[PDB]
Amino acid sequence: VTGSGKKPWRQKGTGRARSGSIKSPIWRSGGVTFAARPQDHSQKVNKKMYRGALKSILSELVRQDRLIVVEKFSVEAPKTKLLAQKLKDMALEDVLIITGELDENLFLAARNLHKVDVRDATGIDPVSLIAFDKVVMTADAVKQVEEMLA
Amino acid sequence: MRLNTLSPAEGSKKAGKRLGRGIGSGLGKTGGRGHKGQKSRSGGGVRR
Amino acid sequence: MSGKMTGIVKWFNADKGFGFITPDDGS
Amino acid sequence: ARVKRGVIARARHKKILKQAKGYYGARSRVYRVAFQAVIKAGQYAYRDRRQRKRQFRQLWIARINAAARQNGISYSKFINGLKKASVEIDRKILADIAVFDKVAFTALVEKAKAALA
Amino acid sequence: MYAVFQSGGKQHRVSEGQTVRLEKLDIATGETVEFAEVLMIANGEEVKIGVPFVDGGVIKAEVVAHGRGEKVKIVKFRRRKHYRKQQGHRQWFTDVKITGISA
Amino acid sequence: AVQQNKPTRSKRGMRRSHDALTAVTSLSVDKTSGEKHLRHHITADGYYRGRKVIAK
Amino acid sequence: METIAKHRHARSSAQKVRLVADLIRGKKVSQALDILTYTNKKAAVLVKKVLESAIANAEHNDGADIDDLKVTKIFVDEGPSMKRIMPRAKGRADRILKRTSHITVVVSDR
Amino acid sequence: MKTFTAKPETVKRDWYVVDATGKTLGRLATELARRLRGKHKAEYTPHVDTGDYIIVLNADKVAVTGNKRTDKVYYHHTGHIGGIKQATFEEMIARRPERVIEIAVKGMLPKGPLGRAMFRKLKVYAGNEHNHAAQQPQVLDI
RNA sequence: UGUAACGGGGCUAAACCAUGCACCGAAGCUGCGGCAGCGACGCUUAUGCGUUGUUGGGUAGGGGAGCGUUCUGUAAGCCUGCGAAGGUGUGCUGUGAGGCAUGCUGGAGGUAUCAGAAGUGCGAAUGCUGACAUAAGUAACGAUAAAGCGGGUGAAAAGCCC
RNA sequence: CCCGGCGAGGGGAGUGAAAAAGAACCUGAAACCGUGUACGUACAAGCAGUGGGAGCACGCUUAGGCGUGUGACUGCGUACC
Ligand SMILES: [Mg+2]
Ligand SMILES: [Mg+2]
Ligand SMILES: [Mg+2]
Ligand SMILES: [Mg+2]
Ligand SMILES: [Mg+2]
Ligand SMILES: [Mg+2]
Ligand SMILES: [Mg+2]
Ligand SMILES: [Mg+2]
Ligand SMILES: [Mg+2]
Ligand SMILES: [Mg+2]
Ligand SMILES: [Mg+2]
Ligand SMILES: [Mg+2]
Ligand SMILES: [Mg+2]
Ligand SMILES: [Mg+2]
Ligand SMILES: [Mg+2]
Ligand SMILES: [Mg+2]
Ligand SMILES: [Mg+2]
Ligand SMILES: [Mg+2]
Ligand SMILES: [Mg+2]
Ligand SMILES: [Mg+2]
Ligand SMILES: [Mg+2]
Ligand SMILES: [Mg+2]
Ligand SMILES: [Mg+2]
Ligand SMILES: [Mg+2]
Ligand SMILES: [Mg+2]
Ligand SMILES: [Mg+2]
Ligand SMILES: [Mg+2]
Ligand SMILES: [Mg+2]
Ligand SMILES: [Mg+2]
Ligand SMILES: [Mg+2]
Ligand SMILES: [Mg+2]
Ligand SMILES: [Mg+2]
Ligand SMILES: [Mg+2]
Ligand SMILES: [Mg+2]
Ligand SMILES: [Mg+2]
Ligand SMILES: [Mg+2]
Ligand SMILES: [Mg+2]
Ligand SMILES: [Mg+2]
Ligand SMILES: [Mg+2]
Ligand SMILES: [Mg+2]
Ligand SMILES: [Mg+2]
Ligand SMILES: [Mg+2]
Ligand SMILES: [Mg+2]
Ligand SMILES: [Mg+2]
Ligand SMILES: [Mg+2]
Ligand SMILES: [Mg+2]
Ligand SMILES: [Mg+2]
Ligand SMILES: [Mg+2]
Repeated sequence: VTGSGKKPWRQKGTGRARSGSIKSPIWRSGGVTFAARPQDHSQKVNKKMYRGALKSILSELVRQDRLIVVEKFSVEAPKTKLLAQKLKDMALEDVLIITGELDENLFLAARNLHKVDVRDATGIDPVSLIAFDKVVMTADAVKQVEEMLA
Repeated sequence: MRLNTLSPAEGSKKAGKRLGRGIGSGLGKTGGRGHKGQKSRSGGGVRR
Repeated sequence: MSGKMTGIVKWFNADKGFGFITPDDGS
Repeated sequence: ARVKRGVIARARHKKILKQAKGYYGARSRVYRVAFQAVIKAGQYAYRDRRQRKRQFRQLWIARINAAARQNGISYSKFINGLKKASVEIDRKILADIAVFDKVAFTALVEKAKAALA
Repeated sequence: MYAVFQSGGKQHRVSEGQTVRLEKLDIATGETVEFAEVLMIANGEEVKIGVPFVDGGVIKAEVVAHGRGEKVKIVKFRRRKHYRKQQGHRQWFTDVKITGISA
Repeated sequence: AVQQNKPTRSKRGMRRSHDALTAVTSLSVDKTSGEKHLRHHITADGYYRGRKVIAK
Repeated sequence: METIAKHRHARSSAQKVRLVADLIRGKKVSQALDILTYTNKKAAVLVKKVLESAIANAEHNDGADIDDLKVTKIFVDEGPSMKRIMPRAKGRADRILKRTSHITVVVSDR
Repeated sequence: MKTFTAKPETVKRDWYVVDATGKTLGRLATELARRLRGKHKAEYTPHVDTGDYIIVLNADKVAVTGNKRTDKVYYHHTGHIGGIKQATFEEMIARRPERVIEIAVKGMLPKGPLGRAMFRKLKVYAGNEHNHAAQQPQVLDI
């Protein structure tokens, strides 16, 4: 705290309470007693625990029928109108779309829709596999996920 | 299985002591430290 | 005025008090 | 995060200050005095739930002793008569009869005297 | 006419058509109880005193309602010893209504 | 020479019980100008007991 | 028909004014004006000028006869206290309070 | 139900005349304080005056046992610093004899406003006569 | 300092001794109802369900289980100008921390559940800051060089001007 | 427009969704100070309450009597840290 390290009054003689610093955390415009620092909240997860979790929730999405597998999922031109038409034809609104390739027209056509997210098979995460209502996997993306996860 | 259906295992998370928040908490005014020692002092204690 | 209050506190204690007023050493 | 605690401390003080209605002075206005007074009132209430049962028994007994001496027998002879006559009427009811139905109290006295003779 | 009977560990002077708050019974809210162990029946200088209870006497009552009493606050406080407790309590009861005193 | 407990507002009101003002009972009326004045005082216009004792 | 007049921020203490205001509570206004006329306090000047304003407001804005009017409510509230520093001996300072008031006169026929 | 309480409006009180000739002081006084309190009535209530008006006469002919006629001492204090005073029984009988009965009963009565109200019903007279014939008092032997 | 060495009144028993029967008398014991803990036992556990005993004063202190607050996700969801938060009442409810509903004010935000993180709960620290009391309408109004009157101005003159 | 000192301040009128949004201006808690109503209080002694409890006033109501406010008297009772 910006201040001076001078006693605001002497120790005794006056009728007031003892005080040593105006920066005291009991004063107005004093310091914080346990003032915070920038800290890293990242936790370690073991690798086998991460894969155990993914194998658990992918098994659960199967048991809950929240997993849809298709051979191919492409949009011709990078248009969100085409993607929304295709998902309406699939009867899908809140969906994660995993593709074993890098499809740029699909990324661009899915960038404006907040109900829809498009990932690579490498870039899958458990919280997104849960936060989305349906998950559409290309069969190639299945082959890559099964290979990564043994 | 959603983010509002998860719950951890039993006995995994224990609450943790919070000293100096009332009589009912048990850890009252002194907070497990007794009265008027060196050990009750802030930073007090003897070395190894 | 708490600035004229600054005067108040800053120096109605810096007046310093005179002292005890009974010549008594309880000795 | 900085939890600001004005709402909680206000409602916590008003729960006490509502309990302190009727009290004199700062006991109904000031939390420091009122809380100190509400606790004592809970202490007295705990105590006087026990003392109620003493004080009414004392009242009942004094009324039975009066009505029995009106019929010419003491309390200690009258309870002993009703024990020896096996009459298990408690002395709330005996004080009630001693007030409202003096004939039945007289009949109880004559039953107790016959139990003593 | 009145009568005296035991219920709930305590006794009740009661005439007909009265509503009496008793200690909690295991009886439904419309059924009929019968207190056979009656202690005293007075019928206007026609008393009879139960030596251990009146033999032929019975009190026929109808269960009106169950319920819980008023909340009471239990406060324990040991001064200057850093101790207090709080405890509320509501006591179950059962209001009955006397259908009739069968002498 | 100073108190040890704060005196209540009840004692404050009881001390102020005698600090009430007494209203003037009745104003005398001049017989000539018919205006009101204090008994035994001159009027605002300068009359007293009828006569004009001072011009203004 | 009630008619209100207020002198807010009256430079005087409420305790000093309530002595005067208690004289004319419930009185007819001709009697209250004579009492305040022959009361020697400064608060009588204040509360008389307020009663005169309430009368004229009741007559102008509400169509009321002056002879039937009557002081039904009168009360003095505490105003803002301007605060000054008065120096004392040995360098000690005292903050004096310079009290104000809110005079309110309600007049009506009832 | 609730336990009956007497009410000061519906309560009835009676009048009794006691002759205090030859009777023992304290054994008289405890029966007087019993009947001023109302502990002879089934409608006794601690906070209610249910007792009876009592006229005590021939108060100067009350008797005490032992040497208490010359040895019982009635102390009091005037408030002033030397103001301890002292009177014996036979001095109080010659000087003001009603006080003896009044003091004994006041000591056997409760302390408080109600006990003082109970004492207001005690009406002692040194002689054998009273002006309270209008209240049709009954006799009582204690 | 005042009886002042029965608690007092008062007592010649209303004192003492002996014997006896009564009764009063505690939060003790019993009765009725309710809660919870630990053990048995049986079930067939939803791993708790009957019965059963027994336990339940408690500082330092150890252990166990919870309430509420702010923030993040759930939540581009839900509630909300047909009135949010907040403020003030009332009623109900839970063993408690607390909770719910609603009247008035207010006039735009709030947030279930399940998890997560804490600047997470104040009556005291001759605690810090602000506001308001108290004494109290009291003391005082600063050299004991001194004022009085007329007229004027003015809403108003002991204090201004002549 | 009016009272007022060609004042302060206020009552109206008017604006505005709203002026108990009027510049001492969002919401406006508490302490503190008041006005009004009900009850109690001037023979009465103490942590100011609690248990009982009369009466009075006020609401509901099938009068059933419950509530609510006050609280004469009375048993017990010497704040917190
Ligand atoms: Mg230095
Ligand atoms: Mg600053
Ligand atoms: Mg700071
Ligand atoms: Mg790694
Ligand atoms: Mg310490
Ligand atoms: Mg030590
Ligand atoms: Mg130690
Ligand atoms: Mg240190
Ligand atoms: Mg915040
Ligand atoms: Mg209040
Ligand atoms: Mg002190
Ligand atoms: Mg005065
Ligand atoms: Mg100087
Ligand atoms: Mg006593
Ligand atoms: Mg002496
Ligand atoms: Mg013996
Ligand atoms: Mg017994
Ligand atoms: Mg008992
Ligand atoms: Mg027990
Ligand atoms: Mg049991
Ligand atoms: Mg125990
Ligand atoms: Mg325990
Ligand atoms: Mg402990
Ligand atoms: Mg509303
Ligand atoms: Mg918020
Ligand atoms: Mg709210
Ligand atoms: Mg609201
Ligand atoms: Mg949120
Ligand atoms: Mg903190
Ligand atoms: Mg605080
Ligand atoms: Mg503390
Ligand atoms: Mg402090
Ligand atoms: Mg003052
Ligand atoms: Mg003084
Ligand atoms: Mg003086
Ligand atoms: Mg002076
Ligand atoms: Mg001067
Ligand atoms: Mg002049
Ligand atoms: Mg001068
Ligand atoms: Mg103006
Ligand atoms: Mg302001
Ligand atoms: Mg706004
Ligand atoms: Mg505002
Ligand atoms: Mg307020
Ligand atoms: Mg009176
Ligand atoms: Mg009186
Ligand atoms: Mg006193
Ligand atoms: Mg009660």
